Amino acid sequence: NMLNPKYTFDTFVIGSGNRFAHAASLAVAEAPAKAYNPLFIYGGVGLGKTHLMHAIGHYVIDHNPSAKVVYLSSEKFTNEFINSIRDNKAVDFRNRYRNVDVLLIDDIQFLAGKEQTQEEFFHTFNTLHEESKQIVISSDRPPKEIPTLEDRLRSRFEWGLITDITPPDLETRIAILRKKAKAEGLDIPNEVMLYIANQIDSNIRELEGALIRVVAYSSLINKDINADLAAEALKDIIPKVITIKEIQRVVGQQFNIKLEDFKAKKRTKSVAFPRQIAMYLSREMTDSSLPKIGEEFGGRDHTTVIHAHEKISKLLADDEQLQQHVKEIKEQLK
Amino acid sequence: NMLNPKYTFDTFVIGSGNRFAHAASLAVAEAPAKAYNPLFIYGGVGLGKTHLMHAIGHYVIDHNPSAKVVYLSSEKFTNEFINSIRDNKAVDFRNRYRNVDVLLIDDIQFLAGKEQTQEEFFHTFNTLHEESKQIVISSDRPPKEIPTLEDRLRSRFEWGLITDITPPDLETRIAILRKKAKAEGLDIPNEVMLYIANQIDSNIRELEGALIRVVAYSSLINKDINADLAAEALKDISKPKVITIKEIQRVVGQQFNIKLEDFKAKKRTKSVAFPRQIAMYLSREMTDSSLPKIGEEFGGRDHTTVIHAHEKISKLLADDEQLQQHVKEIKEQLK
Amino acid sequence: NMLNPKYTFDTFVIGSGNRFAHAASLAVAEAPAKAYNPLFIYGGVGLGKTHLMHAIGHYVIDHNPSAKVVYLSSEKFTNEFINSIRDNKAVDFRNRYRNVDVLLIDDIQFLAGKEQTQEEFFHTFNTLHEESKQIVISSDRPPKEIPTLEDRLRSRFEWGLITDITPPDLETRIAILRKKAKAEGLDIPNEVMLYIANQIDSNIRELEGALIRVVAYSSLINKDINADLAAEALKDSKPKVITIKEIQRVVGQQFNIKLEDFKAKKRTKSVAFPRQIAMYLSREMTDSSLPKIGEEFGGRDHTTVIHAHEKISKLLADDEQLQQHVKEIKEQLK
DNA sequence: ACTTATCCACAAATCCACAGGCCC
DNA sequence: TAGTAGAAGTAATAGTAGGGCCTGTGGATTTGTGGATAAGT
Ligand SMILES: Nc1ncnc2c1ncn2[C@@H]1O[C@H](COP(=O)(O)OP(=O)(O)OP(=O)(O)O)[C@@H](O)[C@H]1O
Ligand SMILES: Nc1ncnc2c1ncn2[C@@H]1O[C@H](COP(=O)(O)OP(=O)(O)OP(=O)(O)O)[C@@H](O)[C@H]1O
Ligand SMILES: Nc1ncnc2c1ncn2[C@@H]1O[C@H](COP(=O)(O)OP(=O)(O)OP(=O)(O)O)[C@@H](O)[C@H]1O
Ligand SMILES: [Mg+2]
Ligand SMILES: [Mg+2]
Ligand SMILES: [Mg+2]
Repeated sequence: NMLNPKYTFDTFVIGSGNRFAHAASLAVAEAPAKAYNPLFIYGGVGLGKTHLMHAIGHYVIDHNPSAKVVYLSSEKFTNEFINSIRDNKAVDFRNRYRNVDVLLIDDIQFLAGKEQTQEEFFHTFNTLHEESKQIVISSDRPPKEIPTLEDRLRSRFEWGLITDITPPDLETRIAILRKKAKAEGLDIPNEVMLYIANQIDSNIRELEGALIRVVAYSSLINKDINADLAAEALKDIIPKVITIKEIQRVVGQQFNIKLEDFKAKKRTKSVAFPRQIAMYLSREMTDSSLPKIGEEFGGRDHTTVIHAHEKISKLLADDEQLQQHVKEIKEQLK
Repeated sequence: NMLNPKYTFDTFVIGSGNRFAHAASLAVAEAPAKAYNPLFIYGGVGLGKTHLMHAIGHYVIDHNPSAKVVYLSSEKFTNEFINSIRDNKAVDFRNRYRNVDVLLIDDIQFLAGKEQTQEEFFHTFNTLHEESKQIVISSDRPPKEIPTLEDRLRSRFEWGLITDITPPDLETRIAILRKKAKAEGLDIPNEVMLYIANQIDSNIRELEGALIRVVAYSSLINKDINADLAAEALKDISKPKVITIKEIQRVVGQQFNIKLEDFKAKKRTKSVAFPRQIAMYLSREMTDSSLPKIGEEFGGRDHTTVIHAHEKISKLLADDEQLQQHVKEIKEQLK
Repeated sequence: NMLNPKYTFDTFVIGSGNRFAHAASLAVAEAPAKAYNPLFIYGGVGLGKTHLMHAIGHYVIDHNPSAKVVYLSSEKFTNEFINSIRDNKAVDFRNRYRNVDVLLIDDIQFLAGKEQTQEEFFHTFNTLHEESKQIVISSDRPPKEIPTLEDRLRSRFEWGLITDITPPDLETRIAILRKKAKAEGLDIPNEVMLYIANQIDSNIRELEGALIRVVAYSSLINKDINADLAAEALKDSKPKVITIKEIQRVVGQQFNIKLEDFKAKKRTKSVAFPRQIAMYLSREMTDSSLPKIGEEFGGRDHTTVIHAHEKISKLLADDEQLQQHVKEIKEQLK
């Protein structure tokens, strides 16, 4: 059907960032339409939302062959809705999508900006919840911050349980890697898994891609996977914390001035202008507080910091090659 | 069909710079949607990405006549998408591009700056991957550095297997010359191909152009192909070593027996300044960096000092054949 | 149509400096899209490139009346492309220029700098090449020295065969003056033949212009053509085009500075004063654009030329010597 | 003690993306 | 057996990439010019 055999509760590795979502989803799977009817789950990219939805559908269909579970995306929903109302066959669209025992609608944020598709989904939600049919909704952002969503639809989103998924930590990253390797059926040393999980922490997808690249490169070189071969396979794939000290050093380097005279009390232009540019960069790049940066600037007052920042912003608002130099400095810092 | 009969896995030549991509493409063509469902090949220009895409298409079509293999470039995708939007046949566009066993989309970087087409390709990718359909994506730079690409699409690109093509080796350039000569069915002595391969190193396209020009000039003059005729034909036709300041000061320090760190020292002695003055001269002569940067590389020395040293060295070499010879030797060493 | 019938494969003669291009073009005409599919003819002005392109078009259309052969200059291509974008007829533009059997594009050099049209020409090239169509391109310089040409388009240009056109020699001039004499059906003495052959060598357009002048003089004088009449006709009535190269070479002759260093980034006063003088003179007596002057002089900005002209005007508004020298050089170049 | 080579402040020729007005 | 004259109809999408440049101030910026300064002789 429309579900994924690889996406099930057994393949899901439970961790700190997905324990709550997993438990809520498992409750919904065990007691459809009776425990948490409007379930809403949101998170980042490559975190397990569609995996969890397919696991819910798999569990319900496995335990209840007389269950009409339908998984779909928001894009497919709008496509089918508009096609139906263009073909003048809307009655069949309604008949299909109001009689589902479980509705697993995905990436609901796509509905933002489509007023009539939002209205049709609103009526679909009302009809499905009025008859005790399970509703699971997935998003990338909490329902509050989905734009162009009406109060009615948002309030239906918020009626039941709302969960969240957080990026995974090291232990569960290594656990996911071990599970994927064991499912594939190859023995990989634990040092390789630790190496990969350390040097790629973005989501499942780049982690899986790194594992696939390691395996493919090792198979090509017909050598057993080790830490050095994994390093060579991931040489071409592999952010830094910005530091006020590093910013000052860089700016002083470009603008022909030493390091010890940043805290000097000299008011010469040739030193003040690079210092003002460096402090403007620190203000508009780092989250460091104004008292802290002033302390790093030899105890300069917040009023003086304000005046220098405003002067630099206004002066840059009239020219472009200072912006070019700032862009070059930022590229160097990256 | 839309595929090239010239591009095939047979006509492709395995080199050290493309063995990985050839193996990945061959495995994908042997087992579509079952080995590496999203496959992402990136590299330089004229390096053999469309060759591999057409080769995969040919293999899949030949080994499965009933499979729908569709090859297109990014600009064709955008043109057809926008045309469908204007003509209200977007349903036809979706039904055409969401129901293919194998999709082969070329030069995906062109989508940078096309937000609606990026969304449409995102959804097409999602549908094809859900339905266990093979997707092959081509580009010149990895998805990390394609600008204005949504993180969802980037994460999809990074999901499967990403492989790269690197510029060809001398041996494989000679092999490509041999293969092309055999394909067009005339014989060329080995030294001519060796000369062409040594002289031309950018990508396959310039190599093919050089071979075509040599063959055509030989046919025109009605004389047999040799090294002198090849040179005459190619009269007007493995890396550009970009200079760097650390290299130039390393060369001058090895020439005049001064350590690296002392280059940033404040000493004003003659035996220190004169190498530094000629370093200023050669830096301004060769590199495109500003005199602010030339003062950066010596720990913040003034552009005025740099230019004063420059004109001093110019005046010196105006009457110093020994200095001219030394600077020429420095140029030869750095080149 | 758009093809000049004066140029045809019959009236072109195998010269010493153009036999290679003639043979390549003839092979292309005999076997379109099969022999040398991307054809690239680079050479000086008035040497036979347009003649060869028109001959190729004539041959292909004659031996295949159903073939779609289109010839155009790059100016027309750019203008049509821009107007298609402006009027939202870009679909019609693409339909016109991607479904032709043979395309003959003229003067590809000045596309240098005009971006977004060398991407549409890139896509047109790729469409024609993949659909097994024929492309002929004309230029005044080898592709490796066409400025601001993206590496992909450069590789596309160099993928094919490159033909060098050399200025004609004595025998070629003699042959084509015989050709024009047979074309226009008048008889001239061998003395005038040799005269016009050997004492006139800039380009064959100049040769034809001298022919026209001699014919007009003979018709006006109502006397038989002879060496004395030819010499009297060619003693000197033409407004010379004030070119940037002429201006800069006059400036260099007057100031003792070479020409190649004008491309150098060096901007000492002794060479910057002649540079800004040349910029002001070009702005004064050239209809050419300041960005074109900058590109011919190192790819500099138009605002640079504007500032140089403003500074020169300010200087001449105060110093009489500068005005006198400017008047002297203007009279010299006039 | 002075003058000479060297480093730094300062002003001007130059070059950048950027506002605008055609006008197609 | 040879058979008549039939009306009043809805609520509806999501939607693209794009042209140089003729001009033209504003302002950085990257230097040369001049001045300030240590030293060494
Ligand atoms: N905890 C986990 N354990 C195992 N696999 C996981 C886990 N979290 C995510 N994954 C992997 O995520 C992959 C795909 O991610 P998924 O589609 O579930 O997330 P998503 O990007 O949030 O979803 P969506 O498609 O709704 O945008 C699956 O193949 C699955 O193996
Ligand atoms: N081993 C090889 N690798 C690459 N190209 C080869 C090889 N052997 C022959 N060629 C020829 O050299 C040309 C270079 O490949 P290709 O044209 O695909 O470069 P590309 O820049 O990747 O193409 P595109 O720009 O369309 O992506 C091909 O047209 C091909 O016919
Ligand atoms: N080598 C030549 N021999 C004889 N005639 C020539 C030669 N070159 C140019 N001509 C004459 O010039 C005319 C047009 O060709 P020409 O070389 O002027 O094209 P062109 O200058 O390249 O034009 P464009 O710059 O528009 O491409 C022809 O009618 C031809 O008589
Ligand atoms: Mg989702
Ligand atoms: Mg490609
Ligand atoms: Mg021309």
